[PDB]
Amino acid sequence: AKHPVPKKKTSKARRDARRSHHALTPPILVPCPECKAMKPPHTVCPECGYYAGRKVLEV
Amino acid sequence: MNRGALIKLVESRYVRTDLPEFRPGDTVRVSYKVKEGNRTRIQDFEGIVIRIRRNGFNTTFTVRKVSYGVGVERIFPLHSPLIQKIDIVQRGRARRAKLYFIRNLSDREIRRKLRADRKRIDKDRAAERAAKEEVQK
Amino acid sequence: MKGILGVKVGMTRIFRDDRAVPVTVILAGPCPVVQRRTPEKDGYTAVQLGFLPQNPKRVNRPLKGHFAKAGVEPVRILREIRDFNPEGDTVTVEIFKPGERVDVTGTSKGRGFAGVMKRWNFAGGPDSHGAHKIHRHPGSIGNRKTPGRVYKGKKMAGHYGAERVTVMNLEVVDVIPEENLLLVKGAVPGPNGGLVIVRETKKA
Amino acid sequence: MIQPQTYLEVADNTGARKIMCIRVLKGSNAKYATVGDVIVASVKEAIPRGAVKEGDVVKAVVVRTKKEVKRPDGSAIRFDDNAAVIINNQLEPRGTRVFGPVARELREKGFMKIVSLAPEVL
Amino acid sequence: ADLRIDTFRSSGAGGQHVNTTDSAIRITHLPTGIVVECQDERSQHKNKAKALSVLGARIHAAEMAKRQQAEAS
Amino acid sequence: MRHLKSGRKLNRHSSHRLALYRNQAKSLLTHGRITTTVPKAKELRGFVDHLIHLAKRGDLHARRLVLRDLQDVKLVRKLFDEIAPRYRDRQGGYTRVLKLAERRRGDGAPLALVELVE
RNA sequence: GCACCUCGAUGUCGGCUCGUCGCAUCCUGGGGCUGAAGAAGGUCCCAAGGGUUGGGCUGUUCGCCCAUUAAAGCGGCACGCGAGCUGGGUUCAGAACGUCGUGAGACAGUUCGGUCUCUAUCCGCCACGGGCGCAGGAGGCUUGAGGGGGGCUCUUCCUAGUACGAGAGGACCGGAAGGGACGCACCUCUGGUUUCCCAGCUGUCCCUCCAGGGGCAUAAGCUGGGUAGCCAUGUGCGGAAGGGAUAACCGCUGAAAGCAUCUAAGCGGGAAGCCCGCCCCAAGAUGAGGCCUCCCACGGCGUCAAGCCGGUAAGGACCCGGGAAGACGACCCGGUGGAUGGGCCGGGGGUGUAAGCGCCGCGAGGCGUUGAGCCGACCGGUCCCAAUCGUCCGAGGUCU
RNA sequence: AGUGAGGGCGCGAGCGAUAACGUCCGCGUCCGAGCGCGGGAACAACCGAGACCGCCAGCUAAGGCCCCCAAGUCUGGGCU
Ligand SMILES: [Mg+2]
Ligand SMILES: [Mg+2]
Ligand SMILES: [Mg+2]
Ligand SMILES: [Mg+2]
Ligand SMILES: [Mg+2]
Ligand SMILES: [Mg+2]
Ligand SMILES: [Mg+2]
Ligand SMILES: [Mg+2]
Ligand SMILES: [Mg+2]
Ligand SMILES: [Mg+2]
Ligand SMILES: [Mg+2]
Ligand SMILES: [Mg+2]
Ligand SMILES: [Mg+2]
Ligand SMILES: [Mg+2]
Ligand SMILES: [Mg+2]
Ligand SMILES: [Mg+2]
Ligand SMILES: [Mg+2]
Ligand SMILES: [Mg+2]
Ligand SMILES: [Mg+2]
Ligand SMILES: [Mg+2]
Ligand SMILES: [Mg+2]
Ligand SMILES: [Mg+2]
Ligand SMILES: [Mg+2]
Ligand SMILES: [Mg+2]
Ligand SMILES: [Mg+2]
Ligand SMILES: [Mg+2]
Ligand SMILES: [Mg+2]
Ligand SMILES: [Mg+2]
Ligand SMILES: [Mg+2]
Ligand SMILES: [Mg+2]
Ligand SMILES: [Mg+2]
Ligand SMILES: [Mg+2]
Ligand SMILES: [Mg+2]
Ligand SMILES: [Mg+2]
Ligand SMILES: [Mg+2]
Ligand SMILES: [Mg+2]
Ligand SMILES: [Mg+2]
Ligand SMILES: [Mg+2]
Ligand SMILES: [Mg+2]
Ligand SMILES: [Mg+2]
Ligand SMILES: [Mg+2]
Ligand SMILES: [Mg+2]
Ligand SMILES: [Mg+2]
Ligand SMILES: [Mg+2]
Ligand SMILES: [Mg+2]
Ligand SMILES: [Mg+2]
Ligand SMILES: [Mg+2]
Ligand SMILES: [Mg+2]
Ligand SMILES: [Mg+2]
Ligand SMILES: [Mg+2]
Ligand SMILES: [Mg+2]
Ligand SMILES: [Mg+2]
Ligand SMILES: [Mg+2]
Ligand SMILES: [Mg+2]
Ligand SMILES: [Mg+2]
Ligand SMILES: [Mg+2]
Ligand SMILES: [Mg+2]
Ligand SMILES: [Mg+2]
Ligand SMILES: [Mg+2]
Ligand SMILES: [Mg+2]
Ligand SMILES: [Mg+2]
Ligand SMILES: [Mg+2]
Ligand SMILES: [Mg+2]
Ligand SMILES: [Mg+2]
Ligand SMILES: [Mg+2]
Ligand SMILES: [Mg+2]
Ligand SMILES: [Mg+2]
Ligand SMILES: [Mg+2]
Ligand SMILES: [Mg+2]
Ligand SMILES: [Mg+2]
Ligand SMILES: [Mg+2]
Ligand SMILES: [Mg+2]
Ligand SMILES: [Mg+2]
Ligand SMILES: [Mg+2]
Ligand SMILES: [Mg+2]
Ligand SMILES: [Mg+2]
Ligand SMILES: [Mg+2]
Ligand SMILES: [Mg+2]
Ligand SMILES: [Mg+2]
Ligand SMILES: [Mg+2]
Ligand SMILES: [Mg+2]
Ligand SMILES: [Mg+2]
Ligand SMILES: [Mg+2]
Ligand SMILES: [Mg+2]
Ligand SMILES: [Mg+2]
Ligand SMILES: [Mg+2]
Ligand SMILES: [Mg+2]
Ligand SMILES: [Mg+2]
Ligand SMILES: [Mg+2]
Ligand SMILES: [Mg+2]
Ligand SMILES: [Mg+2]
Ligand SMILES: [Mg+2]
Ligand SMILES: [Mg+2]
Ligand SMILES: [Mg+2]
Ligand SMILES: [Zn+2]
Repeated sequence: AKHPVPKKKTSKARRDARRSHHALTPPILVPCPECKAMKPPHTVCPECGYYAGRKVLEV
Repeated sequence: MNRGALIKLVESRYVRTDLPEFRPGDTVRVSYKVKEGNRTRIQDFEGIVIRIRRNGFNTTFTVRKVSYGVGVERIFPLHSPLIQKIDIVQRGRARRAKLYFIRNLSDREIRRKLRADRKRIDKDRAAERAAKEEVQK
Repeated sequence: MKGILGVKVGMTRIFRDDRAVPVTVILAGPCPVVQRRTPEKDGYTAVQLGFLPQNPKRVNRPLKGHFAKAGVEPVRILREIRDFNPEGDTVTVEIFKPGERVDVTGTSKGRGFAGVMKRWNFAGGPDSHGAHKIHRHPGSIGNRKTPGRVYKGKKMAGHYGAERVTVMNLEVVDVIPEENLLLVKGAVPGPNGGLVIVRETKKA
Repeated sequence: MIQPQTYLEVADNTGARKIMCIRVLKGSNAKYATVGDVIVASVKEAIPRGAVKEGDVVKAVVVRTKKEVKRPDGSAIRFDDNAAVIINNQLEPRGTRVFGPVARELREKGFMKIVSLAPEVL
Repeated sequence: ADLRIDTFRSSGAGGQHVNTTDSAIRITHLPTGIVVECQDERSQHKNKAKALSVLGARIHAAEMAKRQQAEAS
Repeated sequence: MRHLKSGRKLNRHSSHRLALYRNQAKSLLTHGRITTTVPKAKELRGFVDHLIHLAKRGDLHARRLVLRDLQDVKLVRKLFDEIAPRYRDRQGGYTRVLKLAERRRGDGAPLALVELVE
């Protein structure tokens, strides 16, 4: 290695140009069939601990 | 669509049955069909079977044989048409599936290490002699 | 240019005239036609062949409509055997006689991001004699201030395999029309389950 | 498999005992020699008053390998050593006897004399 | 016409010059077979000069030995 | 490459990853329900499955087999004498996993629970 | 030679790795002449498509030699390639010989030793996605402009011991077979690996004393084996045939120039080369192509915005179970009208006779129960467990 | 005060090889300082020409006038 190094300060444009893809996607939620409070899908509801219309997690 | 059975199905037409069971350590004698120049003939290769790699129709085995100072191993496809017969010369009590170690052993040592398998010998000369009995006339 | 779709089921040797022969088996028929290309309506000749029945409980309106015109229940997939126009409404394994030579196309196995050694069979460095961390490296890729660049198609590391590759002039060994199978002397690309095209060879 | 620098027992009475291969002839750049192929080899030791001397550059034909050779019939065969047999340019065997079995491959290759003298083809 | 002259990089010391300068010489006198190398001084030319000089001297004493093994013989 | 290979690595070596599957088993069995990371859970479900299914065999050999991992004679008793006969009618699938909504703060690890069924 | 760029640095030889171009061609292809009988060989002409070995010596380039070979071509690319490696050589400090010098020291004289720098911003290059476009919207299937890949070659045999030749020798053309090297794919064979699939073993600590086991000795303690997968040493297959236009060259017809001339009109033959053909990429081919099939009236009006809105269509996306797909994305299958994964069962396969008990031996042990027990992937089966339930986007088609 | 590294081109000499974008003198020229403008594709010094500032006016220079690209696919006569 002879220690490579940026030849020119990246332009303010070309900087953000890179960060084009960095913006994040919102979470994916569903209404819980029980409370209708929001939950991520395929997971056990934090509010009531109901899944597959059955009780599991105590909360 | 059991592709497995499909393959094994293809094989079935090439499957033999006429062959005796045997394990490593047993000493056997394959009569092989060979071709000297143009003609066909049978050549007997007799030695200790040192390995068997089972795999359905595609199963095969290796026989080891000293021959005029030179040790020779030979690998036979179990279901080949070029095998007229397989005679069991003497059954032996091995201890592992691959007898490779006897590649480096004095005959006195091979002898002591691979002793005769009394059970499978006794049961063999008990049965088959029981089969000689049943088919009376 | 006769042809047929199928699935590489597996390999296994067989025996013939006291010779062993490596054989890859291929489940071929049946293949119903779905649409026939014609210069008048398509600019060229070919046939859209279907293969493997689809669950109508998965088919959609555009596909079902296509299938209806051809007058044939749903099928898994379609591929075109170019310049081949069959008289039957179904192409069977029967089209190949034991003896014929065939070309088999199949999507190769997928090595993923592969090193230059596995891909292009580069020599790599030495495993010893002072080699500072280049034991599998591609080494030099160019010159100096002329050309002052790397040419296109420089052999380099990337994705290897998982691509269309046709193996040429393979011997049809056998046909099991009752099982719709097909035996082939040699080795066919892709994994035991892959899609394949068997086709009449283009060698003389 | 027998590349250059490979040693081999001589399988005959040429007086040679062990020769080292220096070139496999089958080809303009072939990697390895096998049963039936011919190699130019050098004599690395020999017995007194033998025919060939020690250090003679000679030709020989490989009659036995430790690397098992396949056969069209699906079978294969492997010996316990790498052995060969000294021959002249006309490819006649230089000795008169040959000890230890040889591979049936030799016959096909048209080495008819060597095959006969050998006490067993395999 | 019957000389074969080769040039190549000299051996031993010289810095970068010795590394990038086919200064050494070798002349092969095809008829007889005698060969002289020379990597004395830094100029290739001067080395050819020396080599061409010794080459002459070596052919001469070859013909001198020849005319002796003829005269005495 | 990796083609057609079962079983996870979980950034542990052999010596380790094994003790994991054990102490994870020993905990699951003594508590009936535990919470672990998603992939750690999906491995574990198969493990206790063969163990339990083994205890359904009830014999001393099988018992000595499960003992190899669980080590605790006391726990093993509970597995045979109380856990297993509850599962006599069921064939395979003694374990339930379920993903949890809350990942854990310190590293955004997606969580899940693993439990024995009724 | 000059001293024009670079002394606020353009790292110098050889090797290795990777090559790419030139043709003044080493080989193979075609051809003229020959002091060419034939087999050869010489020289010249065309031809750069591919090919162009392995070792001994030396740091060596060069070169010599060994064994082959169709041949072991020569050059350009900062005498290609040190932000790709090497560091033997050269070119620091140590030290020594010869040598020069009173000397300190010095040497295109030699000898032994001697720090080669983890992070790529831009171009370039290999791969892979996100956006948008494709002047209705979708699902499939395609066309091939353009581009890439490949392109080698020997030996034996037949023809035929024929033409040729005093003889020894020994063909053209046409047909056959077996090779080497290289490329692609593959795992049936052969053969490796197979981090816990089975077994054996030492020491030690532990459980529970015996027995049976467990941790550790590597990040497998060691050893003997080992499926699936990934693989070469293993297996198949490729270079072609063929068509067309040609090079040197060979001819026909034929003036200018009554004859003759392959050429100036015109025509035929003619290469491993060119264009096709074979394989692969390919409609960002913005020149955005084509076929099949599916979807529907805008719902309020937007004044000028040739659309501003918003539930739907055909369909797509999310999420989840996964995958010989894969770094991530992507791609592929599946999601209860389901066998996608896990478990379980079966088969296959590996290991090679479990534990327990009985028997024999003082005992180490042996023998029987027993091909037992254990049994990861491969091939299947089975709703026991897990893909619950759900959410979002998406036409309503501008003009002559 | 500055300058006392000059350079190119033409011409006349020496050196050099009747080589060098070589060197060294003499006469001249321009660049230097006119890398401002037009031509010569691009181009310090070759051709035209010395830019005080403005203009959507005009004539010419060199070099051009088929399209990129301003102006004749101009006329008359030859050669290739
Ligand atoms: Mg993103
Ligand atoms: Mg024997
Ligand atoms: Mg019997
Ligand atoms: Mg009986
Ligand atoms: Mg489809
Ligand atoms: Mg290679
Ligand atoms: Mg490789
Ligand atoms: Mg080093
Ligand atoms: Mg499957
Ligand atoms: Mg011998
Ligand atoms: Mg090779
Ligand atoms: Mg000697
Ligand atoms: Mg044979
Ligand atoms: Mg003799
Ligand atoms: Mg012969
Ligand atoms: Mg012979
Ligand atoms: Mg004999
Ligand atoms: Mg030279
Ligand atoms: Mg001579
Ligand atoms: Mg980590
Ligand atoms: Mg177990
Ligand atoms: Mg939390
Ligand atoms: Mg000057
Ligand atoms: Mg410059
Ligand atoms: Mg420079
Ligand atoms: Mg090179
Ligand atoms: Mg010759
Ligand atoms: Mg020549
Ligand atoms: Mg000449
Ligand atoms: Mg040596
Ligand atoms: Mg050396
Ligand atoms: Mg030295
Ligand atoms: Mg030749
Ligand atoms: Mg030669
Ligand atoms: Mg030569
Ligand atoms: Mg040479
Ligand atoms: Mg060169
Ligand atoms: Mg040294
Ligand atoms: Mg030095
Ligand atoms: Mg230095
Ligand atoms: Mg220096
Ligand atoms: Mg020194
Ligand atoms: Mg002095
Ligand atoms: Mg002195
Ligand atoms: Mg004095
Ligand atoms: Mg010198
Ligand atoms: Mg030194
Ligand atoms: Mg670090
Ligand atoms: Mg479109
Ligand atoms: Mg499109
Ligand atoms: Mg094309
Ligand atoms: Mg092309
Ligand atoms: Mg004759
Ligand atoms: Mg004739
Ligand atoms: Mg003759
Ligand atoms: Mg386990
Ligand atoms: Mg104990
Ligand atoms: Mg024990
Ligand atoms: Mg395996
Ligand atoms: Mg290979
Ligand atoms: Mg081939
Ligand atoms: Mg032909
Ligand atoms: Mg042609
Ligand atoms: Mg022409
Ligand atoms: Mg011409
Ligand atoms: Mg003529
Ligand atoms: Mg002609
Ligand atoms: Mg004429
Ligand atoms: Mg005439
Ligand atoms: Mg006439
Ligand atoms: Mg013509
Ligand atoms: Mg053309
Ligand atoms: Mg085509
Ligand atoms: Mg395509
Ligand atoms: Mg389209
Ligand atoms: Mg309205
Ligand atoms: Mg208004
Ligand atoms: Mg998914
Ligand atoms: Mg069972
Ligand atoms: Mg078994
Ligand atoms: Mg045990
Ligand atoms: Mg089983
Ligand atoms: Mg497991
Ligand atoms: Mg399992
Ligand atoms: Mg599985
Ligand atoms: Mg002054
Ligand atoms: Mg003059
Ligand atoms: Mg002025
Ligand atoms: Mg100045
Ligand atoms: Mg000017
Ligand atoms: Mg200027
Ligand atoms: Mg003019
Ligand atoms: Mg004018
Ligand atoms: Mg007139
Ligand atoms: Zn709720």
